[PDB]
Amino acid sequence: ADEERAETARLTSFIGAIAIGDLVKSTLGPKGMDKILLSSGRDASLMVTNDGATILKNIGVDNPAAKVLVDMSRVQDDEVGDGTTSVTVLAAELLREAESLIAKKIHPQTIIAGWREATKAAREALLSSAVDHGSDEVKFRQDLMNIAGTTLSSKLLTHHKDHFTKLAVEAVLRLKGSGNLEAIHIIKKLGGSLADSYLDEGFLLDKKIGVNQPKRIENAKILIANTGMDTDKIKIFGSRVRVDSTAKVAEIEHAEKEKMKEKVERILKHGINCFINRQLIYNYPEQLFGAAGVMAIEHADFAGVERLALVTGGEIASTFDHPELVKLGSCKLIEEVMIGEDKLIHFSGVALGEACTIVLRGATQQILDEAERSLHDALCVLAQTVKDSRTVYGGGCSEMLMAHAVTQLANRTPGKEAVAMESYAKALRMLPTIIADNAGYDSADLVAQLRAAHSEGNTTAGLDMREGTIGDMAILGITESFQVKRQVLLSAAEAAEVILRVDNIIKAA
Amino acid sequence: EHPAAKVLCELADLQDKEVGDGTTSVVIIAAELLKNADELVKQKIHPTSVISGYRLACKEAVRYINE
Amino acid sequence: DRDKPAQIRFSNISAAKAVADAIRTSLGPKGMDKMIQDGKGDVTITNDGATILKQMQVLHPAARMLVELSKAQDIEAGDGTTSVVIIAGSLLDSCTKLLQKGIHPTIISESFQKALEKGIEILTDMSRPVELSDRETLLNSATTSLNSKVVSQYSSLLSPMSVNAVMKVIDPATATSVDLRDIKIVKKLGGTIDDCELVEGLVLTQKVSNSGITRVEKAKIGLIQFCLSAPKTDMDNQIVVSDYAQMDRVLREERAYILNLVKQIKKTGCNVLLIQKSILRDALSDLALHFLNKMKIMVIKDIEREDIEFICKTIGTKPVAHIDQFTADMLGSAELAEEVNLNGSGKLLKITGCASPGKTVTIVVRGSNKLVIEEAERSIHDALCVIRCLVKKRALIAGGGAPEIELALRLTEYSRTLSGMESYCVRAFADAMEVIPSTLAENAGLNPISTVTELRNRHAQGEKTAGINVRKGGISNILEELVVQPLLVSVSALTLATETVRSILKID
Amino acid sequence: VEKYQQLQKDLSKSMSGRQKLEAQLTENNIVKEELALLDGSNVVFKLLGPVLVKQELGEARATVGKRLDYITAEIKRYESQLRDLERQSEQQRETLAQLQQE
Amino acid sequence: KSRLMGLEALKSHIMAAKAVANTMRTSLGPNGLDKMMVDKDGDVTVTNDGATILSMMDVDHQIAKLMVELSKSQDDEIGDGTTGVVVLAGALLEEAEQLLDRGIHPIRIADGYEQAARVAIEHLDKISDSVLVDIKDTEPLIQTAKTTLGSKVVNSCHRQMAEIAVNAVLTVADMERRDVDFELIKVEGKVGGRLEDTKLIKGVIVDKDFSHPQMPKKVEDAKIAILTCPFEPPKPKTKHKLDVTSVEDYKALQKYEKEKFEEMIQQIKETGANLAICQWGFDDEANHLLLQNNLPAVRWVGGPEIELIAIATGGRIVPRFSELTAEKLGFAGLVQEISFGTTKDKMLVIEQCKNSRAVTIFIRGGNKMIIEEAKRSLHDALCVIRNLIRDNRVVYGGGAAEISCALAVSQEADKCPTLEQYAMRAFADALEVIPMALSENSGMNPIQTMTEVRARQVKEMNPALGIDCLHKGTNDMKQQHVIETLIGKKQQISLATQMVRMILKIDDIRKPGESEE
Repeated sequence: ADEERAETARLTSFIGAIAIGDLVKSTLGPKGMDKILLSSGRDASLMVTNDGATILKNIGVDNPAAKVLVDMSRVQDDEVGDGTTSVTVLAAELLREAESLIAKKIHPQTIIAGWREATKAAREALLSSAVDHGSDEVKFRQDLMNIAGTTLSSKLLTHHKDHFTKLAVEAVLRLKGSGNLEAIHIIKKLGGSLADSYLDEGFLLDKKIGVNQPKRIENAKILIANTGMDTDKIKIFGSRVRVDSTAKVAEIEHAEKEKMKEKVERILKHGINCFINRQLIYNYPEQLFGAAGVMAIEHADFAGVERLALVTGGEIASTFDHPELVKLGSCKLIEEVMIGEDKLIHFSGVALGEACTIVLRGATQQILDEAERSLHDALCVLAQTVKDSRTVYGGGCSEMLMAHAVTQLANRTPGKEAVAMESYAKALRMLPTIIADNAGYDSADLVAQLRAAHSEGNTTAGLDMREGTIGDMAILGITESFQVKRQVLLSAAEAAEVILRVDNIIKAA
Repeated sequence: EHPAAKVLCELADLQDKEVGDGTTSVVIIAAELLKNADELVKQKIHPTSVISGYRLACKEAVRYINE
Repeated sequence: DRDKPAQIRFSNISAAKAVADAIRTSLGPKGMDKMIQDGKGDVTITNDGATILKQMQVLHPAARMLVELSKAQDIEAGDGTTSVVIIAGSLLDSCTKLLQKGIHPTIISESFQKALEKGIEILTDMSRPVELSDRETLLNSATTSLNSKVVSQYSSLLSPMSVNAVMKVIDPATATSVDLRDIKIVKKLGGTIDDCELVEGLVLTQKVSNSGITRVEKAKIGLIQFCLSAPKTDMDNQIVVSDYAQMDRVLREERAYILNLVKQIKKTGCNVLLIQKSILRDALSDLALHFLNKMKIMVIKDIEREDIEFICKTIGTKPVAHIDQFTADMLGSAELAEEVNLNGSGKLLKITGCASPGKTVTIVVRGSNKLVIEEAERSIHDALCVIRCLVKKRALIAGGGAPEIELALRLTEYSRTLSGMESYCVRAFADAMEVIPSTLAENAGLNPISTVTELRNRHAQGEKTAGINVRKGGISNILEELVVQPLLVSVSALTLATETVRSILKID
Repeated sequence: VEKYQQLQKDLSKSMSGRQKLEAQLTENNIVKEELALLDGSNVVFKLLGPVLVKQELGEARATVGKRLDYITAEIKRYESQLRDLERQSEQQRETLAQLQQE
Repeated sequence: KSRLMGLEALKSHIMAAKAVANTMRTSLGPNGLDKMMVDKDGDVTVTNDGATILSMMDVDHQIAKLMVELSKSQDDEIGDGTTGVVVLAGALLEEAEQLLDRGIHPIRIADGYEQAARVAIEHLDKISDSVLVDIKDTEPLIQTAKTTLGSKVVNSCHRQMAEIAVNAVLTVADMERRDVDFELIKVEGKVGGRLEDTKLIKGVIVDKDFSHPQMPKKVEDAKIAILTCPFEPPKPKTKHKLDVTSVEDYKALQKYEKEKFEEMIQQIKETGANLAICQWGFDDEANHLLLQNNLPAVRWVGGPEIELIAIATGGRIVPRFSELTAEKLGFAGLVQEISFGTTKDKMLVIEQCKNSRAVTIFIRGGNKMIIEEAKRSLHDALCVIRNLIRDNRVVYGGGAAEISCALAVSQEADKCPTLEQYAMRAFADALEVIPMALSENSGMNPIQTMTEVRARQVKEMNPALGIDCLHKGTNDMKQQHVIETLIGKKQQISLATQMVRMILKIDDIRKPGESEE
């Protein structure tokens, strides 16, 4: 094993995390300059990303922070939604500050308390920059629209996003103070067009039932049941495989046939015209379901059936142990409808009002696959922002601000603590550098201009890399949710000082 | 040793399939040709600009060999 | 720093740019073929950059993009794929300049598809629209484009066949994009190029029938996506392998099942049955098929499941894994189903009349030999492409690199009028135009720097009063010798390199 | 040891009657010739199992397309049982011999 | 055969004595920095003490090899001080180098180290308090139960484990006659709830086998019926074929289960509980059908666990179902199925007030990473009170005691002199390094820190003050609430002095050619 003290660890801790922190800020924001993804060991295969979560996987890394911060990268990604690459280099924004400090000989203990406590001067500035948006329906629509596109904007599909954006916020529009991702039904399906995507108000089983079993049920009674008709789930009345003699092939098959026809009558017993089966509906029962006008849906949407049951107001039959007791899903109309290239059975008027079903229509799966992953992050931040209806002033507006307040705190405390809090606040002003650097404009001027803005303080304005020039944060549209920009601040603030925490590294490879 | 030498053997072999006469010549002629114009091609002259006045002279020479 | 990427970019720049020149040697037919050794260690002689891209290649990433540079233009217009490589290194030069000028590759990028939108207009300003609704206009024009190209002999014969097969896949007066999608190009080994023929229901590979009717009219076209073989419990057979006695009773089982499904086939019924390969199947029992054509169904066996997908869409015989999926429903109704063994060799089931989506157009390719077959294949495709060039992009423009000579000087001033730090960009942007006819002027032979200087004035004067004119290869009206191209081959070439550069500029 | 030829027997077993089928294969192609040239002149019974049954012509015909399923089925299945038994036979040879010798 | 010079070896000794001693010096305490372990698997791991990192670190030199050997004992008994001896080893040793580099025998001064040990040990024997008591120690427990749970997994100190861990000890402390073992108490890591979800159990908790909840979940009495054998028809936790002759015989099959439910229920109950751990796992059917019939049984159980519950009860397992006995069933003052985790089935809580030789703290965690780091955390405070219950004596140390014990020994050097004088001098400076070496790990000048209390030691000796291990503005021991069982530091005194002696062992520096080969 290789004992790696601070001397060895730091340099190694930097070289990956710093220079990989480069790669993530290398592709950062709209002007974020792509990296050719080096497919290593497999072909050359050239991939081009604005997303570092890609970079995490492609080339394997032994750099421990770069190894660890893959998780830091995805944590904000996985959870906070957008902010993947934001939290990544944020720690790289720090270690580089920590570079000259440990090069100043500074203790991590000396650094940690400073940056760690300076976090709250950034927090409470952020917490002050927290500005409640969604408090008004127009604001809510605006805040929905402000946050939704911003999420997917630098997630490397903006193109027909504008169509999915509205439908997505149109869906989270109905969540109305309680974010529910099961209320909205997510249909991600290759077909239709770039935008053929439709938001069904209701639940949607994309199944094609044709006219063989009812495609149209008014007063729709959705029976949510797990019933197996061959696997024969419990409340199973048959008798299993046995041979006492040469004629025993007869007894066993007549055992399951009754039960199916009997279980059918149990499904006829509820009075439903819709039998939603998470499992198989065999020929005999599906004939007997079509005999009663019962819609027979076998192996329905597996995350959908409960989402169905939730939004359509039903309950599971619990492995079909209920001859009655199961509660029935009720939507206004069940109709099989063609959306895209498939016949999708749209349950409209489901018992839940926040409920929607979004369809995602790509031209190719390469168009389909990327957006929903990126779109998932918006609805998260939306659901996050549905819970705290907010933004904070981006493009450096809160950064330079939070930095200022910390630069203040770096000017207020300043023991060995704010010897660090200095370096802390500067990283807060470094991302505002990076974005103009992504664009290739003057970070020196604009930042120190936005510092000249935020020295006096400017809560209304930030540096627009789209424009190339300083710009409003009123929600000028570049103002981003308090949800992400607090948590992006969260995670990497940890990791840097935590990277400081291991001086001792013992590598047994 | 070359596709260049290759195709020329084929060219004489082409010529040979017509007649074994001129085979050694058309080769010997081709060397002469390439050595003629390559200089010009080396010099200021385009490989396209040259062979014009060659091929069209190949029209001319035959027009005498015709007359 | 992104310098290391810039270096990388510069290195990608370093790679890609010298590569574009190799095609600049092959730019135009006046441009010269390029001998290529391959893994065979043998010469390969083509004026075709697209293959020279593909055939022997370096997998360097910048080089990796440049095949799709043409390969898009390969699939975009089907044509002009040299030019799209010849447009590449022209900005790639200018882009490094800006990089050498220190211009930020975003700003470099940002300046371009911006200014590309400008150029195409002025480019389109040069252009002359023709009539896409008129078959003969295009039959005159794409022909003139074929006349502007090398392949004529069959293309002359095949221009009507192309343009008609096109005109048959031309519903619109716009003539839409004329997808080669709806077109099925079929070859038949016998016949001649005269025996290449446009067929309005799909010419199908072979035919397969045991007792099955040789030609069934009004053909209900079945498809088998289901296994005709009895289930495989041991090797292929419904038997299990132990003894002779127990298997023969379940040999009886393999019997009836394969027949019943087969019986079920004709019981929901079909006049013709599409059958993919039995490898495109798990297995298909022939004793079933022996009885299936014994049910007197016309059938084909062993067809591409991908051509099936063509067959499914064009003649409306939809994928069928089930007896139930046989009714008439997924069955295309083929007015005349017959295979033609005639005109020398080959046999191909020829649907004559059908119930078909769109206007289903397949063209037989027959030729004096395989090679004669092979030669007319581009002939149509060439025509078909310059068609799907011009029908897709309406305005026609002359070739010969003149519009580049025309567009540069203007975009240089437009750059200046645009001004801004990006002017230099759009200047250098504008400065990539003459390069194509420049090398092209050498490709015919000239001094472009002498010649292009003058057309540039000619193209300052009449905007085209002249142009590099392929036979002349020099100053004269290219509209006068009619060296012509749809804007598509031009326009489709623009976005690719720029974007791909716009890509590599942001690309680290 | 016992495990050697247990597998080679049923190997040799289904080997030969399979090859008997090869004679019958020609016959199963010839029975497609013989019955198809029988229009109902001579009474066609299937001989299929021990009951010899008054039969019809399609019953005669469809049967021999199904009788070829003998040569089809029995031949194929064994090429499994060939190596299915052969390998486990070959496997067990060196194992138990080296033991009893060692 | 390659024989080297002991000097040369003493180099390789001291060359090994550094990084390991160093490893702690910026890692000492929370003011110390984390210790990372990356594996032969390349697995990033943040580590602690010596023994965690020392065993993970692959030992190379004889010292490194001897380190883990010596190092285990301090965490065994005391739970803490493991990080110190390694610092302490080199510190004195690397001067003993310098002393031998003066041309000093290792022979002569090391006695003085063994001898200055005792006088520092005795100086230590002055320090702080000789006493803790059941209610008293709890706050010094709370002190360390702060810093132990105020260190690794959280710095929050949930008073949960803080006073849960001591109770298991306090429960088994008196049991052993003022002794305890950490089998005799146990940290039960199982997740399903966070760190804030924990437990103390007087016995085992196992997640109670249920093949269906509606088939009644029944726990009762106080008692478990411990069985290697069935409480419902057996099965060796593997596949079993269940066949019946006719259509009806499937019904008679359950009767056999149903009867041998009660047949075993009525058999195993009369001998105590109804609750019978059955090492045999069964198919879904009879399990829930017995859960149905009556009185759930636990199936699919670790052979250790049916053994664990038995030895926890101090009685046996019933090996054979034909057999049975009450001792071979459970001695448990409580058995209750209790909801286990937020994520999964009710655990069966066997808390034994009938007979329990083991009383086990249980811990949920939001991750394994944290529940293990807390599992990693606890044993320390668990072990310090193990010292306490035997000897309740603690010493304020970590900047009170080192420079304290060093000062007298510094003075003892001049009282004693010759070989012991530079022993006891150098013996002392090593101690004073640790508090110094904390300001090393901390943000403060290690010199002036040691200087600081050095002034304070001149002021007051064995102070309730000390350095700041928490890096508080106040430099205390009492109000740092930093302290160690005077067992531990002395025990910690022994080890490095032991080892810096063990490097001296006898003579032989020759090898066959193989010493580290």
